[PDB]
Amino acid sequence: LDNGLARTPTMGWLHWERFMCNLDCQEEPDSCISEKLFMEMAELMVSEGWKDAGYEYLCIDDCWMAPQRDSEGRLQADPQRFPHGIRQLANYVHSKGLKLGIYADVGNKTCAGFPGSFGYYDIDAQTFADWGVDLLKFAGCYCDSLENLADGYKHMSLALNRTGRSIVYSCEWPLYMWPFQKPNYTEIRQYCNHWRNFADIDDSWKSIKSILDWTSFNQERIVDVAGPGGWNDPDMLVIGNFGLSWNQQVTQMALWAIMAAPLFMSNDLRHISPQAKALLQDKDVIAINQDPLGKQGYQLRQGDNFEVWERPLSGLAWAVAMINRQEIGGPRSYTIAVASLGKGVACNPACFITQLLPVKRKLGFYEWTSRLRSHINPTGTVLLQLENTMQMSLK
Amino acid sequence: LDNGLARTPTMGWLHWERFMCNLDCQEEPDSCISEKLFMEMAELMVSEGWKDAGYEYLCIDDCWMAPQRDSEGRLQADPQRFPHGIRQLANYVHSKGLKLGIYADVGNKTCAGFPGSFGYYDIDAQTFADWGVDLLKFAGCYCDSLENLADGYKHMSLALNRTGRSIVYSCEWPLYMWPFQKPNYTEIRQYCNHWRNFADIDDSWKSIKSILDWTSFNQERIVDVAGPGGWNDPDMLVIGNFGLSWNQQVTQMALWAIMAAPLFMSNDLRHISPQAKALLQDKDVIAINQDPLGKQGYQLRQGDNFEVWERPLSGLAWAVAMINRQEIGGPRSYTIAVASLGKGVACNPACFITQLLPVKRKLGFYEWTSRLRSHINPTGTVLLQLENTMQMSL
Ligand SMILES: *[C@@H]1O[C@H](CO)[C@@H](O[C@@H]2O[C@H](CO)[C@@H](O[C@@H]3O[C@H](CO)[C@@H](O)[C@H](O[C@H]4O[C@H](CO)[C@@H](O)[C@H](O)[C@@H]4O)[C@@H]3O)[C@H](O)[C@H]2NC(C)=O)[C@H](O)[C@H]1NC(C)=O
Ligand SMILES: *[C@@H]1O[C@H](CO)[C@@H](O[C@@H]2O[C@H](CO)[C@@H](O[C@@H]3O[C@H](CO)[C@@H](O)[C@H](O[C@H]4O[C@H](CO)[C@@H](O)[C@H](O)[C@@H]4O)[C@@H]3O)[C@H](O)[C@H]2NC(C)=O)[C@H](O)[C@H]1NC(C)=O
Ligand SMILES: *[C@@H]1O[C@H](CO)[C@@H](O[C@@H]2O[C@H](CO)[C@@H](O)[C@H](O)[C@H]2NC(C)=O)[C@H](O)[C@H]1NC(C)=O
Ligand SMILES: OC[C@H]1O[C@H](OC[C@H]2O[C@H](O)[C@H](O)[C@@H](O)[C@@H]2O)[C@H](O)[C@@H](O)[C@H]1O
Ligand SMILES: OC[C@H]1O[C@H](OC[C@H]2O[C@H](O)[C@H](O)[C@@H](O)[C@@H]2O)[C@H](O)[C@@H](O)[C@H]1O
Ligand SMILES: *[C@@H]1O[C@H](CO)[C@@H](O)[C@H](O)[C@H]1NC(C)=O
Ligand SMILES: *[C@@H]1O[C@H](CO)[C@@H](O)[C@H](O)[C@H]1NC(C)=O
Ligand SMILES: *[C@@H]1O[C@H](CO)[C@@H](O)[C@H](O)[C@H]1NC(C)=O
Repeated sequence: LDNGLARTPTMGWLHWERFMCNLDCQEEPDSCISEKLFMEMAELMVSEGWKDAGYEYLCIDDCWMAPQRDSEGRLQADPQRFPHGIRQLANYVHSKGLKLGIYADVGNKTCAGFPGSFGYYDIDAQTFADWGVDLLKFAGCYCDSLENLADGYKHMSLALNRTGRSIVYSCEWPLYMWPFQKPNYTEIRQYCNHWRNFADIDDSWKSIKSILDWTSFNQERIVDVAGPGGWNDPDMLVIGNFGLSWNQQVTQMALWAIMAAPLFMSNDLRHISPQAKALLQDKDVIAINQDPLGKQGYQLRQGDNFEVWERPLSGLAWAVAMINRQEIGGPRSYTIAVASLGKGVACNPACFITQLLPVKRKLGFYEWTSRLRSHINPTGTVLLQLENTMQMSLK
Repeated sequence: LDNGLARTPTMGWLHWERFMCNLDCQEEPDSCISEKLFMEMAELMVSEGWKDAGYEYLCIDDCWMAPQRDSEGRLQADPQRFPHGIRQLANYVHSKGLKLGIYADVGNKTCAGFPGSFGYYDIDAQTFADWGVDLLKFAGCYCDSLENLADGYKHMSLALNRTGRSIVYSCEWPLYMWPFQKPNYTEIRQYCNHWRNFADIDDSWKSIKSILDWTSFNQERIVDVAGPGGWNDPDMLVIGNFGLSWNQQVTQMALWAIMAAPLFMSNDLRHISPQAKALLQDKDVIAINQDPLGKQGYQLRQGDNFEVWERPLSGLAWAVAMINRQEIGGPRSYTIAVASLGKGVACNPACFITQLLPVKRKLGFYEWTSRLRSHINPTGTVLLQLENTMQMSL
């Protein structure tokens, strides 16, 4: 979407995976979907270095709305969970140097059953803009046809544009066309800053594998369409929660960087381990994700339960991820000819290789004809950055 | 099996899940299947308190033997990787106060392709006993018929007995019987100290779930057959490796205790986190697994992506495990009437409840009519011990 936004993948925090649709503030006030939850996350995004690392969008997902629209046909924030309203929340978030995301649905209801935006696109867009909303995640539940789906996504895009406010537009458009209708990504990209292609992530390694396998399976269709202003969205980072081993967390962080994915954490910033914090704030890995060239990576090869992915970067550099998909045994040796990497230009005549994950380590100079040996933990990933030696010497 | 062994579930260490069939001592000397690997694990089993916690059997799995039998038809320790032989290794292990486990296969080959024991049951049994072997894991690969399968497991059982040496007998009989017909567990119990029922575990939450779901689905067939001398074997503990979140590791430890499972760790004792060590060595959880009554637990109820399991213990006590199977969101509250637990006798007229996992905490006294509320992490388990107040006052 040509709105000057998402020139690199959007980074922030989104409540959904970790907090879901918890409406019980009586029994669980510290985990219910409430203004207090978001104000606390906003404070910690500043104080715990998240904003500094690049995470700037504090985003509300489903279940913020009151059951009905007001007498002027406007969406309402829930009166008891958001008693001070969205505007005051937006002001609070802005005072921290952060941006606010909100959620709506193209159909008659949100996925959780609250008011949908169909028939109210213009009113809702103007409502969000006036509040100072900076991002909209627009979901595709409760839509009677694919024609109405597409039209609704386009209408809301134009309506947001007409407000004159810069608002990141995140769409679930192509997801709802799966598996029989092939999305027109040229069209989707014209209207959206990012788009969900695949089913919801959850707190499991199985879901991460499924997203990676569906991405690589469809990579010819989707990789080249991504770029500054329009990204493939493989869903939230779930690092720091309950269902992932350390190696699986490393794999998600590495691969979301390779995929030029928007980076929306869904976790509890009040209760997150130092290790998970350090991984999510990894300066070098975020720099790969945020690479200005904005070319999405891809799976180069797979076999013997190993996967090699790579991403072209600015300065003729490359990021390379090697995944051990064998879920038994110990750290497993993997050897690759560097000549196979980066279309055969990355290490011609030579490259300098730095390992970034699971630990940072300068590996040295590798000539065009040489081989690279790594040991990779089961379900883990080794992430490397390759610099072509001619680029290095030249200023 | 009535050999006086495995009166409580066997505890030890087994190489397979972590080290597999690594034969490359040239490129990977620290992880190849070699005498040095087992000697190092033996030292650490003592020095790091594993033996003291109850882990006493140091077990060799597949890929210890040479490609061929010797001219006397004996299995041979691989000459490059076990140059000093198994006898010397057994002597070394015994000197540490530990017991040695070894591996063979009922069919023509082991699963990795090494010589199988078919046609050699007596020779192999005598070979093992002479060496000082204390446990045999007997796998079911490359067996052409169900008759040869059953007869082979029976033959080896009797052959080990005939040596006069006490040897724990671990069988894959029901597992290899399953793809064809329901096993006869009465017969299996007669011949085996423990038996593998289900597919191999690996370093994944997926495999743990599959084992639990298979066990709970088939619990009517298998729970009551287990007891002192003969246990259901849901495979190795994989805590301390690569593929499990902390919550998933807690779940495995808790449920292997509920299930009265043999506890064979498969991990690298040279490189194990303090957290994983403390869980695997948890004295209260091990005491549940090792409960002298030896009655296997079971799934009590299931629904709303929660599972409740319980195990009767000696002295009118109960272990209760609550699993959160919802793999999204946060810690989820689960409430149960205590009158539903322990067939309604656990907390009549009251019980004292202590949480053991994920952290140890006394919860208090609960009347028969009361409800217990717990918050459980996604893929995690809360493990409780219930003590009846009648028993406490006595
Ligand atoms: C509503 O829709 C309209 C029409 O699509 C949209 O107008 C577009 O806005 C973008 C972004 O502001 C314009 O793109 C800019 O064009 C100018 C002149 O060519 C450039 O100088 C800009 O360069 C930026 O990006 C560079 C890197 O690529 C940076 O180095 C530099 O610093 C600049 O930031 C940029 O390319 C685009 O021209 C218009 N399109 C048209 C046809 O008018 C408008 O923004 C939308 N409004 C809202 C509120 O959404
Ligand atoms: C080869 O197979 C034979 C026959 O299957 C097997 O002989 C059996 O050994 C067991 C265990 O030693 C015997 O059971 C014991 O019998 C004695 C005497 O009657 C009892 O004292 C024991 O009672 C309990 O008390 C012990 C407390 O110290 C406990 O340790 C024990 O587990 C009991 O709870 C016990 O019942 C059994 O009598 C024989 N069976 C026959 C038919 O002789 C033999 O052990 C096998 N040999 C090898 C080397 O494996
Ligand atoms: C996918 O959508 C794009 C954009 O709507 C289509 O490309 C346009 O095609 C129309 C004619 O139908 C032309 O007027 C425009 O010039 C095209 N725009 C661009 C930017 O290419 C494209 O035809 C669609 N692809 C398919 C196969 O349906
Ligand atoms: O309600 C917010 C939710 O909306 C979308 O997901 C809808 C449903 O998708 C799957 O069926 C999933 O199993 C359910 O949990 C969920 O209700 C959206 O894709 C999500 O990201 C989220 O915003
Ligand atoms: O070779 C030792 C091994 O033997 C048995 O497992 C054989 C194979 O079973 C499955 O196909 C599995 O996927 C493989 O990893 C495995 O090699 C036995 O059940 C194992 O415990 C182990 O002893
Ligand atoms: C919403 O419901 C109305 C009335 O049933 C229907 O006409 C309309 O097409 C629906 N909108 C969508 C996008 O499903
Ligand atoms: C082993 O192979 C021989 C020769 O093919 C065969 O007679 C025998 O039945 C096999 N044994 C088993 C148990 O598979
Ligand atoms: C199991 O085998 C035993 C022989 O040890 C036999 O007595 C028994 O009838 C079998 N069980 C059933 C119910 O088929």
